[PDB]
Amino acid sequence: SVIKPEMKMRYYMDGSVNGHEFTIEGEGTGRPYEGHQEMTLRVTMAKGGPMPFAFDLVSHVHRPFTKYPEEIPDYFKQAFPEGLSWERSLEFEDGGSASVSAHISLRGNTFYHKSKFTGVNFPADGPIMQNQSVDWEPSTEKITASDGVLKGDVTMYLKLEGGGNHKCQFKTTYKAAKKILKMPGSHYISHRLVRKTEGNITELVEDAVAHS
Repeated sequence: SVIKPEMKMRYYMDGSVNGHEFTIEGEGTGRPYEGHQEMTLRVTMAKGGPMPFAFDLVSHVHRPFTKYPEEIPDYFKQAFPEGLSWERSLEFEDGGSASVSAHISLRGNTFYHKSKFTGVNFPADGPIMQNQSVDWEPSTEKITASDGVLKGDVTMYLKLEGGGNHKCQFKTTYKAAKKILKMPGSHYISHRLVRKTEGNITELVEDAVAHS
């Protein structure tokens, strides 16, 4: 098996939100069978200076890192060595929205994760553009299968500075590069994604566990 108990990650993203272009590059380490990742990510604005949005907007942008019980087929680890891609729509409760897609490849014990992100129609005084969210709440995503691909649906909430919630619906399609021999049936993935940010540098930790 090509998925080892310790693995490494390299990340690159081309993105833009409300017209502001940026890149993100970073790296981490993780334990795929424990469903744990931790990484450091660095944002660079094309015009320079501090990023003019909350990092939660892109933090959710690596399913091999999910603890799967033996009794649920693990599509994401089965997708390797050949590769795994995914696509996601975000719809925020204030009319902001975004589309992102990523391709994940593997060389040696290192995953290379390459993404393109476009975010539009965020209110200038809303919590994403004003950097007022601080994390996502933990969530449970429902995973369903059809025709060799998976779909995930999860109602997410930003935690706001000083206490509110702000809703975002995620709809994701997950696509193995090569046809998967053992497809799972419908199930859930429990996530806890937590960030600690200093300006344009963010440390992120995710813990994810599948269950039926």
